[PDB]
Amino acid sequence: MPHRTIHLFRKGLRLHDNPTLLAALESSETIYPVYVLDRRFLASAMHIGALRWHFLLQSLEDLHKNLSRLGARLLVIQGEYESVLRDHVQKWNITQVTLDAEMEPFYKEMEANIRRLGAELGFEVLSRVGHSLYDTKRILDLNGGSPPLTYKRFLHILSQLGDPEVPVRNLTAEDFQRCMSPEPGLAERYRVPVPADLEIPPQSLSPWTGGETEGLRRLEQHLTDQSTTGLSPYFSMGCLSVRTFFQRLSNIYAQAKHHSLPPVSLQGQLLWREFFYTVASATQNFTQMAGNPICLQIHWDEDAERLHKWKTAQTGFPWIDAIMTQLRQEGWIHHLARHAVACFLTRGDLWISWEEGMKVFEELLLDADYSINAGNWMWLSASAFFHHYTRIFCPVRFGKRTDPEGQYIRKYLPVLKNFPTKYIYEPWTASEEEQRQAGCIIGRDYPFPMVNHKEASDRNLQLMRRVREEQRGTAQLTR
Ligand SMILES: Cc1cc2nc3c(=O)[nH]c(=O)nc-3n(C[C@H](O)[C@H](O)[C@H](O)COP(=O)(O)OP(=O)(O)OC[C@H]3O[C@@H](n4cnc5c(N)ncnc54)[C@H](O)[C@@H]3O)c2cc1C
Ligand SMILES: [Mg+2]
Repeated sequence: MPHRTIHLFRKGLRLHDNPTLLAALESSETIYPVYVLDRRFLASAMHIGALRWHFLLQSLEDLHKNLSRLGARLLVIQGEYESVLRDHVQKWNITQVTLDAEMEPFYKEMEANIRRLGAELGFEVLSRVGHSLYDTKRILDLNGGSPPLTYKRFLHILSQLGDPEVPVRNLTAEDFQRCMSPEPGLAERYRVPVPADLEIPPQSLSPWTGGETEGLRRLEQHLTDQSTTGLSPYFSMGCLSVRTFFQRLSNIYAQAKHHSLPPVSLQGQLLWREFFYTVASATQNFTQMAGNPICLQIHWDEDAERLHKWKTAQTGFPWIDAIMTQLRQEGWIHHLARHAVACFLTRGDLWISWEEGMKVFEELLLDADYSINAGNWMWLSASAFFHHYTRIFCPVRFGKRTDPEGQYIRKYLPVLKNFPTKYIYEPWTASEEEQRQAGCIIGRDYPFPMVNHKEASDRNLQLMRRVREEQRGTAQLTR
């Protein structure tokens, strides 16, 4: 097998079900498994908070450990991807560059640029899809060329397509004997960087640890303990294959003689992911409002202070602030916690663009996912997909049903930990003497509520009603 190959990890930070890396190994005599840490590209294309960096560095360290166990290595190269490639195609006499075929426009532009560079430097470019359950083009083809815009129509198309794609085989030590992974000269240049190298606090205090190893452990541990799986960061980073997880769930359904539906329900979660991936792959301007053909055009308020309070857990609604605090401190929050804060920010209370919430979630979520994040933010703002706009989450009462003593609030907002339960969700209703007894003066130690919920939601309902009465055709696209 003739090629000398660089495999570029972008997502797909895993050795199981990695079709591109497998294709690289099967076509090559020499391989350099590379992660390019390109601060300029990342600065131009995304927003990445400290917890996300920690999770990435952990996933890269794990990939390096796992590659090393097979007699290979991970090479982390810090630089601009085009200049890195020009240098190392020369250094290593590269004839093929492989990379996962991601659907995100910034990854597609990178891929386009690498293919142009290949035509110039003399390397072929090979990419395989490892991020989706289905061949997205086949879904579009069955739907007439456009993406299904409802989950119902999506499931109808999938029922014509059949089963998802199956995972490819695991990589073996024998793969790296047939296709050698040479130790480059100056191999210290290619170490996974430590947090200090990224100007980031050295201690990761998120209960999540990145990497394929932990993703697989969690995956197997969830199937043993059985609250959701908590696997989203691993799917978003590609430490875990959705095709592998889907098939694992099919295996359980098979061993239960088709009598266990909880694995089927969980497969449905992956199908929601596929739904948004499919819409996102074929919709112009998917991650913004303007120019987005499925998105209601809503004159959201430009109020950076309102956004600032929401982002920094200073809304004065403890349920909202506790959730935003968990997001900031841990990088993951439950699906319905995301509903609560996203509705509050957008159609419910603050009337701030879903684009701004999306960007905050992008910075803070370990599982930040281009397609999922935008699709769900359009959903939670009733900009597309969701149409029950008279239903607004109550930032006080929703948590009361869930957690009447406010243990979650007391955990994430310790300033409120001594508030009697009758005030824990609305501490501004306590008398000043009760505030003094709790050791927490509202407006000083914890803010007053930034809006009157009833007034704000009343006003926003009227605005949303006008939008939907005027933009009927756009609303109907996703109904
Ligand atoms: C405003 C908002 C923003 C969101 N942003 C993201 C994001 O950036 N990344 C992300 O992975 N999820 C996002 N979600 C979806 C959802 O909240 C998370 O996928 C889920 O909380 C992850 O927890 P889990 O892995 O335990 O999920 P499980 O219930 O165990 O689901 C298994 C997997 O299915 C997928 N999935 C589950 N729910 C959804 C959904 N509603 N839409 C699409 N895929 C889904 C995820 O890959 C998840 O890991 C967002 C939801 C909202 C409302
Ligand atoms: Mg679930």
